[PDB]
Amino acid sequence: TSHGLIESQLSYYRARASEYDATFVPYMDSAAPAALERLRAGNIRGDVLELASGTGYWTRHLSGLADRVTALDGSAEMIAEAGRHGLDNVEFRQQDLFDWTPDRQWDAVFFAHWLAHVPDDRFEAFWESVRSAVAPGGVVEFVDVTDHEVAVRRTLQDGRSFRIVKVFRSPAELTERLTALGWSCSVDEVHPGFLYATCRPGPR
Ligand SMILES: Nc1ncnc2c1ncn2[C@@H]1O[C@H](CSCC[C@H](N)C(=O)O)[C@@H](O)[C@H]1O
Repeated sequence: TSHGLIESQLSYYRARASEYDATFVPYMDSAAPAALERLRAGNIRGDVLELASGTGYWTRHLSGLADRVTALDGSAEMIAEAGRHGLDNVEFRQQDLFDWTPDRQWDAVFFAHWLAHVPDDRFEAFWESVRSAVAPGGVVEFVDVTDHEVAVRRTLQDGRSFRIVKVFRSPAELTERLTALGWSCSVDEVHPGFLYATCRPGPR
């Protein structure tokens, strides 16, 4: 995967930030209760890190569960949108997640719809950075879509064209891959098409 692809994908979300919620909210509505049940199940506690926080759809929920949230997104436009929620215990930071190495640790790491934007060749390095971010006894949870070209082309009507990574991975694929990377995982289809995963890092 090229930097061109990574930048294109990020640029798409920079362009979409102001209209993101109008699309995302009704998209997520049916699966939201099942996802929120797992989110509130007791692992999102203490100091929480969110990756690819977007408009703060999940950040709003994390803020209510955590003592403090650090929320990272590559788009300043997204961070600006996320500020609308007025969450007092959240620090937003602009960060390209493909350049990211943490300099502290958190009790829980959460991301929604992020992993499917991570191509196979960047998967291991991403999980190495996540591993470093997890405090002793910490946990990683995530939401994504299952599957039952690495990227899709999306062209806006003005002509802007983007490539966006779309690698939906099954519960079996995710469990197998994360096992291979030294994690223990439970990945469950909480609503048709939608997965919730809980992951614990092994000794290495
Ligand atoms: N290279 C990159 N580094 C950090 N964030 C990136 C990125 N490429 C895309 N993103 C962010 O990934 C998010 C994808 S959409 C998912 C947003 C949110 N988690 C939700 O579920 O609603 C966008 O907010 C986009 O800005």
